[PDB]
Amino acid sequence: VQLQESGGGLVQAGGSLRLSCAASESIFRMELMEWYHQAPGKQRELVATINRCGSTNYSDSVKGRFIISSDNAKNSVYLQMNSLKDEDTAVYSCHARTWTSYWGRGTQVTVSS
Amino acid sequence: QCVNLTTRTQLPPAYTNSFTRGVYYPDKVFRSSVLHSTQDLFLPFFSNVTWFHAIHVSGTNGTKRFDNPVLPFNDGVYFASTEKSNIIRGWIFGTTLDSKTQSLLIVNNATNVVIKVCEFQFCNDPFLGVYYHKNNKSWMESEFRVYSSANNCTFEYVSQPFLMDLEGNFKNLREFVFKNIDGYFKIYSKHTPINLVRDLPQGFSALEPLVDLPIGINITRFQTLLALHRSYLTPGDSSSGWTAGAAAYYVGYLQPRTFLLKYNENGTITDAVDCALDPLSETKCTLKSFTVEKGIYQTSNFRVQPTESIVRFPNITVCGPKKSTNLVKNKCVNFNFNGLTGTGVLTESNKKFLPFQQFGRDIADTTDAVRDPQTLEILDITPCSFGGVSVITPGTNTSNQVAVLYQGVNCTEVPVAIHTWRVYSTGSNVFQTRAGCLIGAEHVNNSYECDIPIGAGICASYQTSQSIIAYTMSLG
Amino acid sequence: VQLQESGGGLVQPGGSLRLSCVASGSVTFNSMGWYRQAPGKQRELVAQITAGGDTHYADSVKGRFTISEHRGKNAVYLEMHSLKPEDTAVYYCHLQVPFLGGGYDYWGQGTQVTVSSG
Amino acid sequence: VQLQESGGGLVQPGGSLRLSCVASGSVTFNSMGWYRQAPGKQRELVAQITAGGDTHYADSVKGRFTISEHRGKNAVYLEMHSLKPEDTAVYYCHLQVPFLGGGYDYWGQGTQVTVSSG
Ligand SMILES: *[C@@H]1O[C@H](CO)[C@@H](O)[C@H](O)[C@H]1NC(C)=O
Ligand SMILES: *[C@@H]1O[C@H](CO)[C@@H](O)[C@H](O)[C@H]1NC(C)=O
Ligand SMILES: *[C@@H]1O[C@H](CO)[C@@H](O)[C@H](O)[C@H]1NC(C)=O
Ligand SMILES: *[C@@H]1O[C@H](CO)[C@@H](O)[C@H](O)[C@H]1NC(C)=O
Ligand SMILES: *[C@@H]1O[C@H](CO)[C@@H](O)[C@H](O)[C@H]1NC(C)=O
Ligand SMILES: *[C@@H]1O[C@H](CO)[C@@H](O)[C@H](O)[C@H]1NC(C)=O
Ligand SMILES: *[C@@H]1O[C@H](CO)[C@@H](O)[C@H](O)[C@H]1NC(C)=O
Ligand SMILES: *[C@@H]1O[C@H](CO)[C@@H](O)[C@H](O)[C@H]1NC(C)=O
Ligand SMILES: *[C@@H]1O[C@H](CO)[C@@H](O)[C@H](O)[C@H]1NC(C)=O
Ligand SMILES: *[C@@H]1O[C@H](CO)[C@@H](O)[C@H](O)[C@H]1NC(C)=O
Ligand SMILES: *[C@@H]1O[C@H](CO)[C@@H](O)[C@H](O)[C@H]1NC(C)=O
Repeated sequence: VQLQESGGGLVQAGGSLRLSCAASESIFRMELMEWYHQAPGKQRELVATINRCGSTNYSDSVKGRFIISSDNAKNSVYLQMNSLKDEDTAVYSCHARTWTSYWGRGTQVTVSS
Repeated sequence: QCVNLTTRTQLPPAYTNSFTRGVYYPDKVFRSSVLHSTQDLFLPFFSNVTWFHAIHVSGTNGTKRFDNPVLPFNDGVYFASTEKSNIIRGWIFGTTLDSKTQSLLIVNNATNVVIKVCEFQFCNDPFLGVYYHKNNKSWMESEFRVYSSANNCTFEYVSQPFLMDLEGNFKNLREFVFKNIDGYFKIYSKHTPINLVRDLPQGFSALEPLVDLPIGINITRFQTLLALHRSYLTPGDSSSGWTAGAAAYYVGYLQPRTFLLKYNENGTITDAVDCALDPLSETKCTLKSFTVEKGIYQTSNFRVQPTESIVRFPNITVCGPKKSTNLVKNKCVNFNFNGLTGTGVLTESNKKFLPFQQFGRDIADTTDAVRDPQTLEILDITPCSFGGVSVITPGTNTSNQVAVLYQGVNCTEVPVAIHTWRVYSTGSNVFQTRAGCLIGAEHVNNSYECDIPIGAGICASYQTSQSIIAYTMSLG
Repeated sequence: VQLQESGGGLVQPGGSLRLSCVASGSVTFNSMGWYRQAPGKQRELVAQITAGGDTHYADSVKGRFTISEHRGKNAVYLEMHSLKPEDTAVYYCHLQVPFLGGGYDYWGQGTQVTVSSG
Repeated sequence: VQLQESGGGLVQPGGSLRLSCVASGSVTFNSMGWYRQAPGKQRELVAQITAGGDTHYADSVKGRFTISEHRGKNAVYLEMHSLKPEDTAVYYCHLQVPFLGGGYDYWGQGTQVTVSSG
């Protein structure tokens, strides 16, 4: 329920952090799920996406720093951030679309620079 | 005899899910160019199967150990094996796997295949050896260490000679759907060649029956026999086995479900649709087609079930006065007041019964009010809610997202009263209408000429936040 | 049947309680009665309230029992206080429904109350 | 149950016969064999046909038995000539449905052929 995330807060530039959007409904029945972010004063933008088969995509400002993964032992989709810069300060939200779309409330991530 | 290996250590296994696998021919008829709805034991679509590596390296050093734990057996087992050197060899079935209860055995012995049902004394770690060395001529000398002894066997079988293992990515898939019904051992089986894989891939393969065994024994538990490429007396670390047990096997458990199977012209099952997986899949099953056009369709009926049954005879006396346990109100329960039985929600009523009256009936067909024997508080009963369920969809081949309209009910009771698919009732997407409750569609203030008529002046449409929106119809 | 009346809790000497006549609906009456009876002895007249307001009381229950009526829920209350072991009995409330001039009161519905230190 | 069988009858030495394993449908196999068995002796292989085209004959059936196949009718046939009294037996078709590296031949069904002068 709630597809809730557990991770975020204040980080130092060049640090690392883990996000653990975890679901009670089975991870494999999702058939597509992603992470977006809303920047302060800026409209929401997609971070990364993974579908059921295994295809994985990111936006231009995403590749090379943090990748997406999902370990099939506790149903969850992982996005570990590496070497954050100040401009990644935003609210991160995880979305999973079964026969209807399901949403979490996201988490604040702020980099100190 | 038997040989003791090391402890299995109860390793935490990875899991994978079987994307549309393991449907077999249920009946024994020839059907061509038909869509048939079959109710039987099948592996559910997109269900989690548990996968064991044959030989796991608890360390990269070469610390290699078998993974052949004993596993349950409830109404059939879908067993898949992806492997390239016949490392898996057979299975034992039974209830206790000892001398107390009869046990069934299928195994490949080197080249032949043997099936038995006896009082085998299975130990704890059955294995079949196949080692070699370049000097002399060994070429998989083998050890057969499955059972200690067998007595008064009833069913016997042997086949003909064949070939053995090799002293390279063409891993083969072998699938079986072992089920035991009416004292039989229906073994549905199918082999397929695949290459360039690491796990079981997504695909479709109808499974054809292979043999029925008249066995008639009680079956609850089963194991798996694994071919060892080593010897416990001189156990090697690495390269002794087959690439650290890359060959592996997956187990899933069947459930009683309803499927829609698409027999093409040739009689070969090509596609299947699992009714109880989605609203859309139920719509397909009710319309008896694989594609559905735009509109709303009434699939099934949602009914609140009574939670617990209560009684209320306690007049207080004469004969044998009984008790009633407790009394619950504002809750849809099964009630028996002085022998009047029914289901409903009981509520406190402001009607004033005359002193000599017991029950009332304002509708002339159902007693809408009743007087409680213990305390003279007068309770009116209201039937538990119900209504049709309509699935609002755009074109099936435009998008697979649908919305669900529970007709003629408020949805402070929908997620719990009914027991299939689950809603989870996200706060924003449970918009309430006059015609019922809408699940899976958002609200938009804008007005448009309305596509799909929902009711009471509300219509829904598709926009690329859920993709389906509901709004108030505009006249132009 | 008509009306109904039961329930009440055990008490110890010197305690207090408020017996209540279960609201059975609107019924015509002129005098609500409260009788008390214990095994081995006859029923005795305890507390009488008249529709006008007359309050008849036995000599043994003077200054300890208060009888009142509430017409909103149509129930007559007996507050019993300064209790002694002589109150160990069953209490019965009788109605007043006129019959042929008056008859068939409704005391059949009762409550058991015992006043003891243990 | 799969395959079915029929055909074959009593003959006289020096004659000819066309034994047939009636094909029950398109099935996948590699080694399709004809077997014989007479009472008092074990069941020995008569002949075998492989998918590729290798045809294996026993020693005693050289120059007198020939195995053929028809993919269109999917059936396997045995032209057996040079009848001898020793050829009396029940004949079988052992199949090669691939099971777990090979197994489950379907030879349980037989066909009776007796070679005698009377
Ligand atoms: C499938 O895997 C999840 C974890 O990935 C586990 O919690 C669940 O119990 C599994 N389902 C079955 C049917 O084993
Ligand atoms: C093998 O070891 C286990 C564990 O100590 C023991 O219970 C079992 O009896 C042993 N088996 C034999 C045949 O010695
Ligand atoms: C054996 O493997 C472990 C990890 O599995 C590793 O830490 C260790 O260094 C290895 N030792 C040797 C001798 O390979
Ligand atoms: C395998 O075991 C069966 C058991 O009866 C036996 O008949 C067969 O000859 C064995 N084969 C080999 C190669 O040991
Ligand atoms: C060599 O192989 C033969 C099998 O023909 C066996 O009888 C013999 O015992 C073997 N000798 C050794 C030393 O392994
Ligand atoms: C087989 O043997 C077991 C004990 O060895 C015995 O209990 C059982 O009755 C036997 N079965 C038959 C059919 O006689
Ligand atoms: C099989 O055995 C179990 C106990 O191990 C028992 O509960 C069950 O009823 C048995 N099945 C039958 C069909 O008797
Ligand atoms: C039916 O099967 C045969 C053989 O597998 C194939 O040649 C034929 O094309 C199939 N029918 C259709 C319509 O493809
Ligand atoms: C179905 O798909 C075809 C092409 O794949 C497309 O042209 C058509 O518009 C789709 N159906 C609907 C109702 O849009
Ligand atoms: C359900 O909705 C109706 C709509 O008018 C409302 O009257 C009713 O109070 C609601 N029920 C609950 C339990 O909120
Ligand atoms: C827009 O919709 C919201 C609810 O989604 C509603 O509260 C608001 O009144 C609407 N605006 C107008 C102008 O009707």
